[PDB]
Amino acid sequence: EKKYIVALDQGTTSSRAVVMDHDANIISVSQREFEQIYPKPGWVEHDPMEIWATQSSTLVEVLTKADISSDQIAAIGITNQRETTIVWEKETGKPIYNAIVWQCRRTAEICEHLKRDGLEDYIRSNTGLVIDPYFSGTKVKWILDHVEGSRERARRGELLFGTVDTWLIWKMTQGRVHVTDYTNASRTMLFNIHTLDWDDKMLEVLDIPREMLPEVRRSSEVYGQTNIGGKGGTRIPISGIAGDQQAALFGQLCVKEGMAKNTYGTGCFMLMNTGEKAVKSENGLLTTIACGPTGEVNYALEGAVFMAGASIQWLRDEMKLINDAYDSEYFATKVQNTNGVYVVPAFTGLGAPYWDPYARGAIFGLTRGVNANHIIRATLESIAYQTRDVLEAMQADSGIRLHALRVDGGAVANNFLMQFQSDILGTRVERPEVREVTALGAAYLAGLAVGFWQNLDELQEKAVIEREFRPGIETTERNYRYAGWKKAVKRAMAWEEHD
Amino acid sequence: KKYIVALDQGTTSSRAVVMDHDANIISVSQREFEQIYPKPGWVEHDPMEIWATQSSTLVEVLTKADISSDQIAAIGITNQRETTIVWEKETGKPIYNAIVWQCRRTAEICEHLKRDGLEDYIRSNTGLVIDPYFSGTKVKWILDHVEGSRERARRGELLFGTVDTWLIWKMTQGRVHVTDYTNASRTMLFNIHTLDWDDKMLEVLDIPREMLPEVRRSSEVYGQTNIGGKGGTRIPISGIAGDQQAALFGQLCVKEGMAKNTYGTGCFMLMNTGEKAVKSENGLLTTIACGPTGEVNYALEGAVFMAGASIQWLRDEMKLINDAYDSEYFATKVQNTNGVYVVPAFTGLGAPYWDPYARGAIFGLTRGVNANHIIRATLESIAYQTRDVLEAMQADSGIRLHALRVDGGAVANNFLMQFQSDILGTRVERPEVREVTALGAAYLAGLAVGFWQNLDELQEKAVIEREFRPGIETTERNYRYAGWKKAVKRAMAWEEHD
Amino acid sequence: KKYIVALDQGTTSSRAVVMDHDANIISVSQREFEQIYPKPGWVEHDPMEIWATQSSTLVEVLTKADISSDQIAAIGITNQRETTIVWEKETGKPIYNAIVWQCRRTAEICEHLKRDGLEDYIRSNTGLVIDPYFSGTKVKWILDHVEGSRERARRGELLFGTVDTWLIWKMTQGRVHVTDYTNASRTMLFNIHTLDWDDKMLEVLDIPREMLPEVRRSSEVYGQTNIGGKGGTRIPISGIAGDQQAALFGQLCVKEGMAKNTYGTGCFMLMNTGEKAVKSENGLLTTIACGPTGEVNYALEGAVFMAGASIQWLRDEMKLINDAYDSEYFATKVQNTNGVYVVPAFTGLGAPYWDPYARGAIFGLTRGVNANHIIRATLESIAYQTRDVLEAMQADSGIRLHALRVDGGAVANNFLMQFQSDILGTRVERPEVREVTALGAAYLAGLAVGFWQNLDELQEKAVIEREFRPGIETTERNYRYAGWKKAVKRAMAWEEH
Amino acid sequence: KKYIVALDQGTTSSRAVVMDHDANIISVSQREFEQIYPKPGWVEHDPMEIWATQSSTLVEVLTKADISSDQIAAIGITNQRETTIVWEKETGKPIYNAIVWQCRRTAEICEHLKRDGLEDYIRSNTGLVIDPYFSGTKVKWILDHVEGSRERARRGELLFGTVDTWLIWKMTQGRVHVTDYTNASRTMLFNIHTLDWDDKMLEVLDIPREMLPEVRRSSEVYGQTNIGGKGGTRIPISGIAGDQQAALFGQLCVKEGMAKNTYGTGCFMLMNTGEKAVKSENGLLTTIACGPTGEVNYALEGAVFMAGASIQWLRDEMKLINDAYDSEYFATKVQNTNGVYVVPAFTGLGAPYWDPYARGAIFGLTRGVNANHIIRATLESIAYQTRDVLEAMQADSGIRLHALRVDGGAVANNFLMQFQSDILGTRVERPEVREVTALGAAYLAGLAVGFWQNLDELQEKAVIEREFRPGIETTERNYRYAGWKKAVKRAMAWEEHD
Repeated sequence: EKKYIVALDQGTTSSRAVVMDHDANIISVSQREFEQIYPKPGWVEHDPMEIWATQSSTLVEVLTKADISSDQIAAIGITNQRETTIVWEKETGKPIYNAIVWQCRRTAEICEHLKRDGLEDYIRSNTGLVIDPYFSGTKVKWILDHVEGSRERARRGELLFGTVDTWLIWKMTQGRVHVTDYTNASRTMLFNIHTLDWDDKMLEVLDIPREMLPEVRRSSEVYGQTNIGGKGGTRIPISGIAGDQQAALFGQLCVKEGMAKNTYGTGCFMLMNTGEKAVKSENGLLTTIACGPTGEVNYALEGAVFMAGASIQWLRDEMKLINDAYDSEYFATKVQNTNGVYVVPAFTGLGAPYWDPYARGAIFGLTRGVNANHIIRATLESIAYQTRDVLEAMQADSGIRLHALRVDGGAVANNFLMQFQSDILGTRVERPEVREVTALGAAYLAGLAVGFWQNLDELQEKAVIEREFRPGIETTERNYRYAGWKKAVKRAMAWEEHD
Repeated sequence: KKYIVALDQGTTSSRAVVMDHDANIISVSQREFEQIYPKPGWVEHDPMEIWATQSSTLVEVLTKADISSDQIAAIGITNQRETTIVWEKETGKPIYNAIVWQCRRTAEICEHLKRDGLEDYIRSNTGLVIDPYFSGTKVKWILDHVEGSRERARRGELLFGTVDTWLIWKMTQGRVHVTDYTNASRTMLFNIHTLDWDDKMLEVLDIPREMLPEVRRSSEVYGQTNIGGKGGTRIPISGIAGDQQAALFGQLCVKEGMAKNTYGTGCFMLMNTGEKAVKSENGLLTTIACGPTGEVNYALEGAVFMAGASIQWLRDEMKLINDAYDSEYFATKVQNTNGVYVVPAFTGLGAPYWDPYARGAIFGLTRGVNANHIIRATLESIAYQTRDVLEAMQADSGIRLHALRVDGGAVANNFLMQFQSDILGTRVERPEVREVTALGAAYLAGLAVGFWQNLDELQEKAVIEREFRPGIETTERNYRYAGWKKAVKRAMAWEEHD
Repeated sequence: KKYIVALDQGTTSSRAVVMDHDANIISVSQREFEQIYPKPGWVEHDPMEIWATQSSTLVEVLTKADISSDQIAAIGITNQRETTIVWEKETGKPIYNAIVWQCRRTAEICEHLKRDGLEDYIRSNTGLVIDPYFSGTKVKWILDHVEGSRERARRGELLFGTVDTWLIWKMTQGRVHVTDYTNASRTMLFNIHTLDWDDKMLEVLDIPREMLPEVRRSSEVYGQTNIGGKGGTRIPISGIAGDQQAALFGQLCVKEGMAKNTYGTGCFMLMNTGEKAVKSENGLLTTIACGPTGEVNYALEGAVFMAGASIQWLRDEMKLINDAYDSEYFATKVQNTNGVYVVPAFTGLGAPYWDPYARGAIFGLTRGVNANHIIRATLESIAYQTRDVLEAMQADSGIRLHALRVDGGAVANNFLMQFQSDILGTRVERPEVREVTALGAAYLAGLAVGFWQNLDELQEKAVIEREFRPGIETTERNYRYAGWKKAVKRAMAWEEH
Repeated sequence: KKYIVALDQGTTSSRAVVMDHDANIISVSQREFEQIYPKPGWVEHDPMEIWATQSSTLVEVLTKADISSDQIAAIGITNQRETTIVWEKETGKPIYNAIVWQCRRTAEICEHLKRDGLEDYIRSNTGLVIDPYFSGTKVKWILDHVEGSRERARRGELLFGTVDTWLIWKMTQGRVHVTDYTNASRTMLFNIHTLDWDDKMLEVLDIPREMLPEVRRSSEVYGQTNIGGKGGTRIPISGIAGDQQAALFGQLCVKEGMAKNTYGTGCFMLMNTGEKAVKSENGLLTTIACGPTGEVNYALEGAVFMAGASIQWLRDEMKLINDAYDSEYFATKVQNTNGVYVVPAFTGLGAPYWDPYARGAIFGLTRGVNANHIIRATLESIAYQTRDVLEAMQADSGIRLHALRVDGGAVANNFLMQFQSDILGTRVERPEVREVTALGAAYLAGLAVGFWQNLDELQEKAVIEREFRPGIETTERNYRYAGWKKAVKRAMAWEEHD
């Protein structure tokens, strides 16, 4: 029959495809890296086309390599990099511009007019968001103010707007379906999370043809089908969608209130489930939409960090300093400290809870006797520091201090990081065996919508902490070590020039 | 309806190209698969990874260019020539991994045949030679190695197959089990004359005919694939050729006496000998090629096990380079090799030596010999080897090239190229498009279905990018050549069997 | 006796040159030695190492050119300006490593000196300024550091020295215990007017004057060494000077209004004021230089801590270069820095900032920033700093430089070389020999023993290999520098006092 | 006077060592000098750089340890063995570079000798083999190689000297033109029974007797030196041994049957034949050693041209290793060489082959062979190589060695050591101070001046910092050795005799 479920994981640097069974086991994984584009220092674009091709070709790769047929597939699950924005010709199916990645700082000016006009409170109250270039909203308008006759064609409904989810599905369903999810929508900055519907002022204000928005839907649900050839008569129902950090909250089973995870991908993402109730932050955090225990709408507090595993990949690729992302640890463990150095990975602004799109990355505390290692290690340490940073925003908004931090992601593998991570917070860190929880979540979500599993409790014992790390460092020390960060942090601030 | 796709299963990677009616390369994807070396002298590949990579590629090149399944007239297939796969018909799983054309394991087996005087027959009927390179020994070997296989094989539960064969099967979801003359004539299980399986041979090696695929023309609609898309959207597989043979065809070397040289993982020189199967006294092979129609033709062939693969050895194993075109970079940092010689016999010798017992060697090292000399020499083995066979080639053939037309990946190295000429004393023409191997498979597949009416349609298509002319006097060339022979002798018969 | 030998004791290595009467280099030796960073922001060397290196290079230049001890008319001497040694005259064993001029350890001391109101004196009696750059504190530091030191100090059991001193002492086996002016000018313990140690200062720092050597003139037979060879065989030491001052001299920037920049371990722009001891307004120093005969003169100095060492750091420490010539290679792989700024305050600031709490920093990183961008930014940091001093220079100097005399290893960098022109919006003159810091000392030694008659002979050697000229727009220039200034401000006072 | 200084002029660096009454090392200097290879097979050095570096080191190690001339009881000297220098007596300027012992360049000259029935005579009187290794051929070479040398040399004009000779004479300004037994021995220009220059040889090689220095005893005050310092301070030079014999002696291998192996640029195995000279019917060198008092003694020698030099090659030329000690690291990542063998005949053969025409080579290359297998194979040769001499030696000696007392810097490599053990199926004895060469030269000099009165004094000096026991089956041990032998044989006679 249909014994398998597939999760497409559209990430910021690579596209992935995973394959599970009823037991919730990965049978297969494929992954293809795509290119980053920086046409101006501060900007990041992606080829929607390249987003497509990779995802597709990976989908195939996982099956084909497994000797798995279109028919054994119960359903498709879709997770994606949260905020990147594409817009294309409804006819051609052709994008009228590159995708603008969630990290681009190009709409800073625009954010500025928002600011000026006094939309902060509304936006904050209505969206859970903050005005930063981080969001879809500003980006849309841009491509719009950029492409010559675009607004017209847009109203005339000739142009389409989409998040990565929306783009994958549509290409997937030949153009048939044009939908999006709750989790996704909530990041667009054009969507009212109370109303649960678009937001007129917001559209208004941004000036964006309503004609172009997809349609929000539940996270767990059937939206279409796909024909990926095979035998004929076979169609695969696509029935699960979630902005990736949320999928990862779900995949961790943080379905109840006060439940939180840390995710270490390109960036770092921490989120707490705030239940049926939506908390407003005072600590530089974002209110957003997560998944109830049934795919139903829940609310979350979330703290976003622009640079986590990307920093490492900068060291490898750009800096050519490690010649294996795990070399990182190798190098970093070759020193007992950083010799006073600090790295500030504000490559794409600050973001949280600082929210400083003018901040650029930086190195501090340089002395003649500082070596690469010290730099590598500092770079690692920077991840941890950022975490503590949000982790604190949290307790402050919530009044709870985690007992242990549950994490996940690719970098979690780095035991140096994990340990350090523990040392700095003064908390226990628990590492599972499966750190691809994001794709689990999408699987999970999609499976539900079609029988696959019938309830969360099915999955309740699948997830297991492969490892728990505990702090082996002095408060005093921890504190101290945190003190310089903060100081470095501020110095990173406002580098960039806003006229 | 607007494009044509070629599938190109390389020893090292699976690639897929998109071409239009005017023969343009619209798009390309390339995907790498692991080489497994169970034991030194052995080479395996995984059939599955092969399937995966190749599948993933096809999808990617289309998805990439925003091409719909529905806009593809046909799909052509070219593949690495000798690699053998044996899987269960029933469940579509391999009983063992693909044993590569390079694998030297069947050496013992070859010994037997020799003794049994099989040599004449083999040579005479298959045009081959008794070498571990051909698929024949490989099947048996797997058979011998697989317990109670023969049986099921006999009672037909297992299929035998070369790449094409495995590809197409996977793509017709088991519907068609085919092969073509080019490939068929590489297994050592087929009569190049009687155009069909040789019984003596089938007997001799003991292989149940039950497992052999159907042999067909290289240009003909053999079936359809369903890659998804608009529904009732199905694509015809109408072209099939062994890479070298495809390469040969994509160069429009469809007339008697026309030859090419391909620089790939190894090097394969081929000459079209028209309607006549010319027998090689000189160490070369007689084989099945394509006539201007996809009709059977014969060819003289020189096979050279290592070429560009040496370069990747340096890069990945030896770690000596930062890239393979970085090769030209270091090689030109030096003017000679300081006496150094490289005998890239990582997998036996090959034409015209045929010594599966030869192994890689470097000679004439002195205290001041550095890497560049070493890199430069790797390049030269490439040029040396070619001359060898070429020599064999004019003898046998009777022809005397006024130039050697080339292609393959390595052709971009101008160092290699320039050196090639000089060592040969012949001009060398390097075409604009070095990928003539997918083109051939395209042109085959396309002829099949009315994409192009004829070969003459793609002739004004060819375009020489560069002609390299020799910059040396015989004295040099022979000397350098001299040194070359000496080495060779030194590299043969390293491994033991006794 | 046909050759002259210059001893060159740098912050990184010890060198040794041989010059014929023609003022041609015949040969040279080098020997690197270890930098010790006992602690971030601390820098030290081993007095023996300096010694050792300096010896064997000396034996090697000779030996390798088949030149005999008896052909050598004199020994010139130059050295790294402020590093401090104090040993036991008894045994000749140092009581503590050398405290390198770069070292920041005596920032506390400098602080109380500021508290206690001494700025105005120092700046006035030394023309120095209050930084750990100078010996004064280093001395004090050690004294206070080492147990009953001040005793013996006063007993006459311990000796103090600057490198030239340490050298000359070892060479004469303890017989001579001298130093020149230029060097003395840097201790912050010596009155650039009264031309002699300053009691005030001695007193202010607690330094027995009985550990101090004799201040002498730059060109002057101070003594002789014995290096073996044809018995009775003896060599006179007749030249002494701070590298910088030595460079300045070797460059024949002898008349007032003369300035060169040198590019080594750090950067040092010096302008000859002649007998006029001008007082700095702009953050520069006022020291003692030499006129045409070794006689005293004054100078304005722009002193930059990091320059070639920055590049070294990339090679050896960051391992971003395989060869410090590759430096250009990389830098030129790009067209600009991609918005990056590097601030080489590895060992504090320097002129004209004077910030011992500043620490190296890098700014404006974006994902598309790579190593080349950075290597290039290191180099640019060098060209920047300099405009800074230049600026202050013309400030305090009142004169506007039309061209810049340049020298030292780092100048072989055409890139660096060209960037700098551009950025200054000034021409740049680059000589045929950048070993001018060794020329300098030879010269001085040579004059002393009459190897050479007058400068005028020298002159015709000064040949300009090349000259650069500003490629960028008067605007770019201001826009790049601008970036520079801000980065700077962010590096200041990173260190917690 | 509390110290002694050994000068150790090696093939690739020049060191200088300070020791006391307890013979404790107290300080060290080391300065590398350039290798020069005008042409593949040739090695020259620059008398000047060697001088230049040897001085500096000597001075560097004293100035640094704060030691003045006045504390130096004496100076010993050890040196690279056969490298020849010829220079104008007048000027002290050489008429050519030093021809290193590894240089092959007189190959032909050797050819004539052989062709003239000289083998026996030479072996019989010199204890040597006709090979380009020795001084003899190198002088004529120089002599013929320069227009009017012969003459002047006769007319007084020119001096000839090896490395010991050439240092003392610069160190003494022209005063002493001395050499030692050990040194003389290897010129193949000196009679080992007769203890003097061999008249015929000179005749033969046509060398004016006027250019030779005086032979002296290994431990004896040849003279004095002025390194400056505090007035009327001369230091005495009372010891000279070739590094090998200096290691032998330094080893305390004072009695017959006592042997050691040194691992440095080359590898030298030496057995003390006591007072008598054993003749080699097995390819070893019969040579002059030192008795417990620095007197004439005889020895057997196994000379291996490349060993540690091999590693320098990998590091600076091949580039492959980060620090010459990275070898072990790398070598220990593979548990074997995948069938590879390195035959380090960079400068020809050497005992027990004496193949000047051989060059280095790599056998058994397979696709999956990486740098590591090559690096480890590079080490194993070292070991193989010892086994080669080791056995000759037992055959020649009539002695089955029980343990192998080694020394040299490479001895620092555990791998090498266990390995060595394994393939020997012998226990290896690793000392605690690896500077034995310098110790040997110190003792000699210190003996000569009563710094010590005898060896006994130091019998309890020298320690076994470690013992290595084999851990490998005959079979396989025999097995790998076997691979080695084929490899060797395949390297032989690579180069061509004109």
